[PDB]
Amino acid sequence: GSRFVVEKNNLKVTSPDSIKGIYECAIGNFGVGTLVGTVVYPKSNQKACKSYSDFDISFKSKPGRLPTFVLIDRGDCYFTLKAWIAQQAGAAAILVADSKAEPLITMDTPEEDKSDADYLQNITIPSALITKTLGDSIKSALSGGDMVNMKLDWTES
Amino acid sequence: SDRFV
Repeated sequence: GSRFVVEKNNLKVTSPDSIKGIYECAIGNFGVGTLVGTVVYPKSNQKACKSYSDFDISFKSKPGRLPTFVLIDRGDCYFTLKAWIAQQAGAAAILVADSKAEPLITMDTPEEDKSDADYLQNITIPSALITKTLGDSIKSALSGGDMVNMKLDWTES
Repeated sequence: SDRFV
């Protein structure tokens, strides 16, 4: 089922030491250099299917701090909507953790209704799908108080 | 392996 036909990229977790290393990810087929950021998992709206502004949540990093990569759960809405919504909230990149343990998948763009078509052309933030294992590892680091920093490389596209 | 959701 061409289940290993994904365009994979590498990312690097640079901290904490417990989970530091190189991990495979799959860049979204939408949007699109190296970018270092720090990962945040929101306490609400964790699938990024509704506007973060309804929650008064912003991921805009303060001057002098690292850009925010928002960790989002797969499910309930299109991947492209998750990226758009994370982008509207000021995130510098989105990491979508797969909801099941499986080979990486490619986030594809849907065919939308006429009234919901124009946002597809306006997605700019880097978007990557990561495994449930890595998502779970990052969430565990964050819940214990660690800073999770990450370098994204999309030169491989 | 392409998925919309």
